[PDB]
Amino acid sequence: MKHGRKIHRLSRPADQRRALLRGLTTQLLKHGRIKTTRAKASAMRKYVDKMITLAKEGSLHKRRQALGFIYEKQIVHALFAEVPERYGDRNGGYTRIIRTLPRRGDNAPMAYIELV
Amino acid sequence: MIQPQTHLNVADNSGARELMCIRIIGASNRRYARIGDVIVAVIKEAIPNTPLERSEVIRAVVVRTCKELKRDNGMIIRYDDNAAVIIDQEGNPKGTRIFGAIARELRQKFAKIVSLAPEV
Amino acid sequence: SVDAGIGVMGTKLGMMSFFEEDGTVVPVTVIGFKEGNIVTQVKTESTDGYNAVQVGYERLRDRKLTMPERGHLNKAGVIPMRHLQEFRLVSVDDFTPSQKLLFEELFKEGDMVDISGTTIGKGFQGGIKRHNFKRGLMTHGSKSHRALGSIGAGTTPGHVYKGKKMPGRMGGTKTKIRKLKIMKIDTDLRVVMIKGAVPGKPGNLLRLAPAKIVGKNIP
Amino acid sequence: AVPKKRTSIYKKRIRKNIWKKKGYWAALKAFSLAKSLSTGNS
RNA sequence: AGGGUGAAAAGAACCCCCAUCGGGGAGUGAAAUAGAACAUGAAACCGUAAGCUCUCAAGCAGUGGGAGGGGGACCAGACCC
RNA sequence: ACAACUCUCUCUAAGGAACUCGGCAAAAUAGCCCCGUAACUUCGGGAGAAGGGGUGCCCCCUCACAAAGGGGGUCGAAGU
RNA sequence: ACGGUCCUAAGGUAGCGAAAUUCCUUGUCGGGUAAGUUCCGACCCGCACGAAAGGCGUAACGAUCUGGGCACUGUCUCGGAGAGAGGCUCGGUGAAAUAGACAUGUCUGUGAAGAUGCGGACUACCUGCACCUGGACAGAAAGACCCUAUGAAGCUU
RNA sequence: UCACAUCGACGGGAAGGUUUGGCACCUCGAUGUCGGCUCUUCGCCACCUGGGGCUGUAGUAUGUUCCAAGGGUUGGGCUGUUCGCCCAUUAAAGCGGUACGUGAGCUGGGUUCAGAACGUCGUGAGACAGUUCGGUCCAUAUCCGGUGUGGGCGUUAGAGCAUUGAGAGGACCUUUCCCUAGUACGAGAGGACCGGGAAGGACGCACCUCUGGUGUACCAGUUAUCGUGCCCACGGUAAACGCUGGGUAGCCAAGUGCGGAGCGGAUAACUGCUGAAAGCAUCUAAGUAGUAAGCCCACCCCAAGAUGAGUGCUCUCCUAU
RNA sequence: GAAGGUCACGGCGAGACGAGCCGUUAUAGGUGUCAAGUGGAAGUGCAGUGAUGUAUGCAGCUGAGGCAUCCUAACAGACCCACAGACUUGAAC
Repeated sequence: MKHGRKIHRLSRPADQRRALLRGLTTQLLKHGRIKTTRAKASAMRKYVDKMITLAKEGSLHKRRQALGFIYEKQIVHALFAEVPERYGDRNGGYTRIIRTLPRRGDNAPMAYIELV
Repeated sequence: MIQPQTHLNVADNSGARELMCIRIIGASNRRYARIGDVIVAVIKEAIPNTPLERSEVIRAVVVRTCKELKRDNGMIIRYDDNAAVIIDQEGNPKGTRIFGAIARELRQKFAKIVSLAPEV
Repeated sequence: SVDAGIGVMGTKLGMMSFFEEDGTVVPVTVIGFKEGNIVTQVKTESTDGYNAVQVGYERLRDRKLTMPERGHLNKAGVIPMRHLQEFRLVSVDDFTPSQKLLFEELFKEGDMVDISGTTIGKGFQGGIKRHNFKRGLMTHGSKSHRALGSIGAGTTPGHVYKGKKMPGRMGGTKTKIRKLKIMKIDTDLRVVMIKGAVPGKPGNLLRLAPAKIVGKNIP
Repeated sequence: AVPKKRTSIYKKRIRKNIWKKKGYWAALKAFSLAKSLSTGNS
């Protein structure tokens, strides 16, 4: 009965869950700050952090590993060039969750996610 | 894990080719019989000219099973077949030869079976 | 109620396969300990109406406790702790407060111990899983599958009987598993090795006290 | 399936007032957040 | 199926809330406790305010007895809740 | 959010109709090529009867067999 | 098989037969299964088959009925796990059938003979939410059965 | 041999309300008719399991009947069937009430609609508890009632801890084998009472170390096609895994542990001791002892809403705060 | 603003919601690492006409589990509550 089961569903099937996390991850990486729900945000910390971690070891292999993910070549080339300079010190936890006011037309709880 | 209506190969040369289980004996209200237990079976086919004809209710004892019996050692033992040996009544099987391979757990209650076995 | 010795608090730490020089493979629960099992209060026929000993467990920073509990433990002159549990005995003396309970010295192996503890919580669950009901047919057009079927009889009883088995919250409750072998007492590590299973996942409290057979208690 | 009579009065008041108390709880919580909005939060 | 602001549209210039709707002052009028959903405005039903009063109760809800409490700008062994 | 329960689905150790009014429902079979095909018959059928074997990928013989046919290799537990 | 005697227009020929006909009845016998009120073949005591309301056979064909086998499996032993759509919680919108009045316990007794409401006992703080359907002779349709009306209507001779 | 071990003719007297009736008292402005599934509960007129008397009781195994309703009372073949017969078992395969329990819980095989057929009855339309094939089973729970779970208030100053137990539930089931002992008994054949060990069955409580199922989270192969400019290498889709092959945690059992125990109390049938009424006798009128899976404590979970609101330890009582 | 309680904030082997329990400078996540799963990546070298094999390499990818470390979020803060306890008798310094 969900004992020791840890996975953020996002109300969806696995079709669309990975589709969400992927696209959200892309847009977040692109813009640098996004407004979304608390759950859509709080689930997203495994994948942004995984991809920044993936951008430490900039090698043929790891770029393809990341490039299967993002579905936008020119964002993932921004990383690898960017990351090791502006995150070289920081050891994990590259992501901040600020939290701001429910959405109007459904009392949906709301948040900001952006790079730290 | 042999139960009512299970088809069971015969591991000796009493003549019967294949059995079908119709009851467990010993420890009533038992769901199914694992290795060591005695069952009742109808013979579903035999070699033509043997004494044990087809369609006869007879006792057998289960020796090969697909459902891992366990030692206290910790070793477990599957087989690839569910097969019993046609017991006479109390003691030995009818044939004077047993095939396949069989476990040590059998030798406490069925001394004569592990006497005749090839590879125990 | 009246327990056959003084018990000892403890913590579950998973299961081990424990061998012996025969080669008997035995399943076992590793049980660890945390600061104390220190005696706290002693109750008497004199003042309190019965004989009993209260025993704390598990050390804390003393901000996480409340004033009253701080007082109750600081009266005994004892480390900050949660989980004061009692042990009602017939025997009363030699349990004066601020006295540590040596689990090593108070059991002595091959004992058969009775372990309580709160179980795994399975939430609100159905008639099948809860009370070992059977389910109805799957095909032959049965619109009943998993259910209670009928509840009661008819107009004569004219109501549902009290304690009629129904869907409800199964689990998260105390159950004494009693008579369990002590396989090994690790002097080094302060860790008791008990044969078999024990209520709850790794973490739970356990009230570890000796066999409570009817030739040990009160005729 | 179907109701035998109507609850009519007084009982329906008792039922509605708890629902309005849900509203009360929300009001308390929203009042609490306004002070949090004033000063700090980093 | 769906009539009745006023005698007279005199149907609300101006100000405030304010994107609208609508509202409060102002002004008109005998009256706006006649404001266009407008005249008299009963009951069910929905509230708001005050007096008393229920959380060991069992009840076709009243009735006879009536503890304790409250009155009505009108001093009662009277009367009412 | 990830309780019971219901539905639309996916899998299931050992057994294999013991279910049940009834194998209802589910499962299994399946394309092509080659071999093979019984009782009976109104001699047209039965018949795709039944039952078996081969199928992926690469490389070759052929003055004419829609990745043919045949020969040889190579990968997977598994080649419609 | 063979005769006697009565009645009748004449007394069932071939075939088939316990059947879509068989009441007695799970007829009896054999086959099929460890075990077969169903099934197959035979018997004939055909209650009450029978020759164009055809008789009896028949290859093929059947979303036809009815038995048996192989393969196959959650149909079952005996359940278990997981994915969706609900259910649950929050915000927005917002129905229904039902409803004498409802301050609406259990037991046994009573009574239009089966009571939350009547008698005696017992039990029971007040009030939500989730689940479950035993009762409210729960809801639904002035019983479609049965019978009545010197009711209605079809159909027959 | 002897009515009274075991049967009991001719006759007589009772209870029960499960059968088939009689009556027509409630219900025709509807209370759904059998059997099956699910889930109960209760009765004793006891199928087995506990404890007895008698026996035409040598023992074993019975027969009979007294106490006892705590527990249990299989899996199939045939039939719509309950019932019944049969196969294989087994400690045993108990019999009933609860609207022949339970359809606002399920099923629709049977029986009460329309179609169609056979036999028969009917001049005919049509008919026949005669037969055959085919034939739509509703529902979002107001209240009581139940299983859970909160909130309020109460408990007399307010709190945090620890418990006491009125009360209330769950569980106290059964199998062969071995020793006693081949002993007692019995001519032999066979084969105990009493008690102590054994490994199971069903049943419940808990767990995941082992064996596994699942495990759309994870890893691997592979079809089709599309995308990443192209090869390489990845991604999408093939409902709510494209299809397979593996699988940690969790959850699960077929897997692992544990359980049922008492030389405790009062009893039921029964066996007694002492002992009159009635110089004797007599288990009783005084008194008292053995003596059951039945009853009560004990085991295990809940529990002071136990308004009868218990008991203990400890903390806190300043001001606009 | 007492003791304490309730909210909020990060959670849970607790959970339908409430409830329960832990945490609020080792609670969850991340990062590091290690059990464990799966089975030998990519790139390149070499072998073969080629499908493919083969070495670098118990690899690579996972890691719901354990352990480490404040890198991120547990910020900001709110609400409730106090007369030392009506009343009567009798023992006691």
